[PDB]
Amino acid sequence: MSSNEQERLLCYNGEVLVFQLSKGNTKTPILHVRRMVFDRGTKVFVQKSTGFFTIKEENSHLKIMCCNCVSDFRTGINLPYIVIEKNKKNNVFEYFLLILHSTNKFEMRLSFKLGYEMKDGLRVLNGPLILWRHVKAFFFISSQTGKVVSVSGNFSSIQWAGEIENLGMVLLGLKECCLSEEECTSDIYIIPPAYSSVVTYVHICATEILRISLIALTRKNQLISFQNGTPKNVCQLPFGDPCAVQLMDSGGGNLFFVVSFISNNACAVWKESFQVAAKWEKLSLVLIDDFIGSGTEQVLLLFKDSLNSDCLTSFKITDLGKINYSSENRYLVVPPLETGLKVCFSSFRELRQHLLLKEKIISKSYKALINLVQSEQLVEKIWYRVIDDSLVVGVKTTSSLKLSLNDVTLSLLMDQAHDSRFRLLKCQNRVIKLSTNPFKKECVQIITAVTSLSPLLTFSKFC
Amino acid sequence: PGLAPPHTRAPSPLGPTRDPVATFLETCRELPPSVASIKVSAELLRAALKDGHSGVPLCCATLQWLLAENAAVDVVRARALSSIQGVAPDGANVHLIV
Amino acid sequence: MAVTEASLLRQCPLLLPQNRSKTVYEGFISAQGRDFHLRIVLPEDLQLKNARLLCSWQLRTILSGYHRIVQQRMQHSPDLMSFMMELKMLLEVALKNRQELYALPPPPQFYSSLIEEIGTLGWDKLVYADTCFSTIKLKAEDASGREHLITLKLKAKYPAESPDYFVDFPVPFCASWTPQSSLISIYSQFLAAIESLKAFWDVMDEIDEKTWVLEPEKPPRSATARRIALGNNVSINIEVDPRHPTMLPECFFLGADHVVKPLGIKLSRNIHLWDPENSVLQNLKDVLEIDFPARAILEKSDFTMDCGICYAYQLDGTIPDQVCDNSQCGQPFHQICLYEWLRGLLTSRQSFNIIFGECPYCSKPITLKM
Amino acid sequence: APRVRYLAGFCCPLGGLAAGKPRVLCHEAEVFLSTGSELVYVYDQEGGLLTAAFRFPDQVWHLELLAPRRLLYALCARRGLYCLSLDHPSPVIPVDPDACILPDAALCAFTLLDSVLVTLVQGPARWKMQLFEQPCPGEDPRPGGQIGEVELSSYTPHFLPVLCSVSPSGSSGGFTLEDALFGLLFGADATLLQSPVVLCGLPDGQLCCVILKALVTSRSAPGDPNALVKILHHLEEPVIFIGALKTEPQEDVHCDCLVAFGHHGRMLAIKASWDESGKLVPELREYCLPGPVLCAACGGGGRVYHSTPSDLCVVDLSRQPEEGPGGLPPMLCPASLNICSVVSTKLLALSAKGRLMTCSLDMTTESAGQKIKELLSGIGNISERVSFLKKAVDQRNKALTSLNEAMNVSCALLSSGTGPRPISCTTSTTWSRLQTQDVLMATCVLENSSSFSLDQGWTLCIQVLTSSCALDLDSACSAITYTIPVDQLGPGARREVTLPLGPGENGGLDLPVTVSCTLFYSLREVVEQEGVCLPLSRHTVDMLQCLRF
Ligand SMILES: [Zn+2]
Ligand SMILES: [Zn+2]
Repeated sequence: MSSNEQERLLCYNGEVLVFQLSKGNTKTPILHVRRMVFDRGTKVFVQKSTGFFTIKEENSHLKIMCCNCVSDFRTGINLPYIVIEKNKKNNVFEYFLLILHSTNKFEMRLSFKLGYEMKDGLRVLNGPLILWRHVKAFFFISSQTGKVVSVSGNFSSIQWAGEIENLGMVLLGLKECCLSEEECTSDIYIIPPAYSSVVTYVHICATEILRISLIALTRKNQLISFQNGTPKNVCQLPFGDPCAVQLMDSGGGNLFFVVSFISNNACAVWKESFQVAAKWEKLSLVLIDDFIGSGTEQVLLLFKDSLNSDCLTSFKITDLGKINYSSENRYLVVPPLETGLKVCFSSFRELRQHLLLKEKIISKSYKALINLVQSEQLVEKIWYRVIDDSLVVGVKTTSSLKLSLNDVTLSLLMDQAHDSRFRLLKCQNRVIKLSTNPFKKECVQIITAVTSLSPLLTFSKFC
Repeated sequence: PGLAPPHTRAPSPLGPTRDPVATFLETCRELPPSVASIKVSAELLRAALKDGHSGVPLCCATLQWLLAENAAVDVVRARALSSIQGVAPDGANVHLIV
Repeated sequence: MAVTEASLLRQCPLLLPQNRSKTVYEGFISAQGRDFHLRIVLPEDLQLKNARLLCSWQLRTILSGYHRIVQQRMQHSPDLMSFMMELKMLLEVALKNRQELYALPPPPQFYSSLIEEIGTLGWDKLVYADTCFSTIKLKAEDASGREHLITLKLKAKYPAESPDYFVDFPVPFCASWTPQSSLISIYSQFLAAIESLKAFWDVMDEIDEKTWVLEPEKPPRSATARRIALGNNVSINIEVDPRHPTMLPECFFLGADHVVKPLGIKLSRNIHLWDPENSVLQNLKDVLEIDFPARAILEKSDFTMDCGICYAYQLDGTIPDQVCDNSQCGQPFHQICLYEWLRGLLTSRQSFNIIFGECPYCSKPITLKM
Repeated sequence: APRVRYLAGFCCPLGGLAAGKPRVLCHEAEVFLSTGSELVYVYDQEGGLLTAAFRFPDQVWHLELLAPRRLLYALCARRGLYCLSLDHPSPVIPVDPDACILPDAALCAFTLLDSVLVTLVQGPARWKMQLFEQPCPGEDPRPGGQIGEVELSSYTPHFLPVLCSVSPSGSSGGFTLEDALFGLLFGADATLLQSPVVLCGLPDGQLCCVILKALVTSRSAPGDPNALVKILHHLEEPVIFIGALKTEPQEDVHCDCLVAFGHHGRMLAIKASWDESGKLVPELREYCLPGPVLCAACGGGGRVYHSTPSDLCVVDLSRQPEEGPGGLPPMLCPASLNICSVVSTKLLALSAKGRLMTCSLDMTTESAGQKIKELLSGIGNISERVSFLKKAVDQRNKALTSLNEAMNVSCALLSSGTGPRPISCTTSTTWSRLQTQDVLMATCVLENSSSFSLDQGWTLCIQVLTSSCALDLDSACSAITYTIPVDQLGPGARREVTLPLGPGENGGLDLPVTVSCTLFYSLREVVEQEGVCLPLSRHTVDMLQCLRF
């Protein structure tokens, strides 16, 4: 929430911060930090420490704006940020970025001082870096510089933001376009512009060279993978108006996308199998961190403030496996049950190894198949052209291959994954010899196939 | 094909489950047997079939007359069959009785 | 099929000939719904007399204590097909033998339903469960207030098949098991057997109280025999018919030929005066025309000072002389019996005229000097 | 109570940090830390608040410490080796180039023995070991004169290489072995001289040791690598972590065992046997752990605390000598690369996300029911997933079965058993009529005689080849190919396909015409360039099939 007596939550370092603004009376409202942690004995959150920051000017409309961890560029340490608005009723809004230390003490970095209020896609970024928009006007204020700046480019959306390898700071707003945040403007191997109409939130996960492997989620309640913009492994999401994804780990490989919806409801989906593993409702909030101290991520679910005028009553902490906590002797079954739990887990973690082993054998045996039936590249390469209702595929040869001694052809072979039926496929073959700059000397022999198209475009597509 | 002279393994055609345009449409964007019968006078059928080809009077001769213009009538003339299961052009099956 | 072209596909679906000359096969062999890694290199010909067969560590730990079997099967067996048959069956056998380690129950039925049914009973009833959940053993009470126990061994599918019910009391317990029946069904059958056999128990409880039961010591519930001591250095053993307990037993007396005669004669004469409306005590007292001693010796009840192999005193002059160097056994033997016995065992070794080897009853070091 | 705590985390990149590089060291309650970046951090272990924060230039690759002296060495990458007195009168500190010593600049890697310093420096093809004096008195912290140099002649170049200090018994930030072993590995020289020995793991995965006593040279006296440096065991992959363990524990431990790690996880451990020839012989194991191994420490009693990108896992070598396998348990922590192990086990690490954490390993009336509830919800949570994995296993199996049938037919096909049993293709010459003109048609009949069902993934490719002799002038149509799915064919079973070959344009049929039939297997459909085509028959149509009376 965002008000003078209203709070916001966050996760820091396997614990939970509560920033609450509180009218103190003498003076103006104070920011109070609680830094909480999970007891596991008493199965509650116990206040470990507090903190205060006294604000000076006797103007109403103080407001928490967003909150997360960030990493200061000076030290390189993950730190809570927080953003305060100050509004005087002057049509002037200050926009403090204040940072908190190990010591539960505060530290100004930006005053920043606009006349007009900030709204939409506020997203704080590494070198504690505020970035916003109004009417298709993107602005940012680095902590380094200390100046308002404008983004030169003209975009609709700023869907993702963050630092990458070699580049330093970047935005994806239009799925071609691929900025910096100093020298404004590879946009080569991103997702298709087909999706660009439906994508509302991206989340990268990894970057190689440029090749990004990356997720979506759409207005259609879809969820989707991409590896070099090859849309693999879609789902369907139960709920409507998806906001965002985080990632969660659960141990070995057990990686879930903890999707939140504007409808105050949320999923987990289980990577390995793009499948809704669980769905919950009303979820005032969600956080991904180790609140136990096991050594693997969990999720915290918060339920509504109808229950109490108090925050972390009505929680539900969970791995989504072995761990689950919430708010006539019987015992002799316990050691058996724990022992089942751990032996079900042994079965999981074995099979996963089992499954990899099967994959491996299959591959091994094809390659065996290929040396079974059987070095020099006898072909240059493949290329293909669309004429009218004619498919023309071709190939450049090499000097090795002697068309004097060798009758050759070329077929086309359709994927039955697409073609549920037997349509027959006919292809006409031409041999084309051209002399290259005749006025030894290079001849170019090219071989090329021809067929119809409309029969193949039955599934909007074919391979 | 089931009745046919050769009794050889001919593959089932199964006329396409969808139109190309229809499959195209669905991709871009994401029960009893029907019966008819008639009755007709045996006197009518006798008088119309006399010029009497041969054979058992009615039902068989009726079917022979009905399919005199289909190629697969001489084989039914031989085996004197008053009920058969043909297919169609569109791959639907039809049993027709007399 | 006949030929090992298609029969081998059918009977080993997951063994893939890697090489064209079908010499290297690799992948999976099935056994008890579980697939095992195996790479079986032949020579350039199809002779298992000499072959390589390598295993995963999973497989070798499971075929511990048959290594020789498999090595011999390789050299003796004609074909691969038959060899795989023998291997498959052998794995089958090895896992059902080591059934302790290998369970994957289907939990959503099992561990949930078991808890529901145990809730349906009420939480005094269970006494024990193994951690593998395999064993349970329960209690039920008589109207008398006697505790009676039952072992059940549960399978992968409890509700599908019968749970094996293993129980004390002396006549066979029989259980109408349906898949629709549950723990409370077999529990009801068990309370039915309790209420039925009460008379037999009442009789044996009366005996253990009033008399010097000698041979079974804190007797179990399966016991139909009671070696009663009466006077001194003479005993009577009595075995009872369970369904008509009150009726006469096969009775007889052990001890001195001069002491035993009069009682036997008197039994002969006074047996028509047995009546099944009184108790066994109230009938024995009027038939044998005596009262019994109520533990004439309770502490030194008996120590069978007899061989503990042939269970007799006086074997061809020899007496129970050789004992155990143990407080908990103390069991005498004969030289002859204990030599004859230890001469068999793998553990015992023979010094000059000395044999060290394990006491039969307690398996502790015992020494015999001939 | 909580077996793990949070200290701090950091600026991470995406995913998190790479390996080889970042380093953490624990002194007493003093703690040392790089993130493989331009920053070196020191944390008071009581309250995980910072003491001291050192900006270098250029990505710190390594830290070591000499505790007596109260000194922390760092290697900056393109610069040389700095030195820092730990007292050292925002909490950020930039270094002064005051502190730089041997700006050798191409030095990658470096250790420390007592008051000796060893570096292993980059050049052209030959990397070289250099070896300096390090002044024992409390002075201006100097190099002195370089005693020694070699060139690691066998080495001809993301991954650093690595150096280990290994002392023999009696004689330090390193690893004291026992005499049995030391004598076994290094020889009588190193034994007699009680010489400490320096073990180099390099990116090739050659794993080399040099005796320090035999490494003194001069400009008259040039260190001969062939003979002076030596080569234990070639892990075929790069090296990550060398170490040494107390097996059989029954601060200066007389360690018994030697541990290497490859990157992909061919772990390599060594011990003495003294067996079977009445002779000391070396005990070699290459295990294969998981994965990529990303970093590795050693703890109390033969326990190697490692990481994969999956999880933080362990092997025990405390138990013929050593063991058959390392089958290895997590403690269910993520990929921490940069792991360290103190012994008192209480270990320290850098979570691949960005984090410093400190892993310190080791009835009720209707709160027992909440236990039962929780446990069953858990087994419920998991059974789900076990079921998925089951069905997946199903799919893989069905693939192998189909695969198997394919390979069996293929082998049958490639054999010359003197009848084409498994599958046949007969082709045959028809006249028909169209419109006006009599046409020449080829009925091509595929028959399955054998048991084997040619299922999905399979396809006939037909090719209709003209007259031969490629001419002066190249025609319009060299050939036609038709390609067809064969779906679920079955045994006894049969396709018939009709082709025209006959005069389409210009009343032109040239003979002989051959029609060739072939089969492909498709790997992908059922699930560097990859499939197989297989030849069936190849029928020549000649005039005598095309004459009509
Ligand atoms: Zn005896
Ligand atoms: Zn004994």
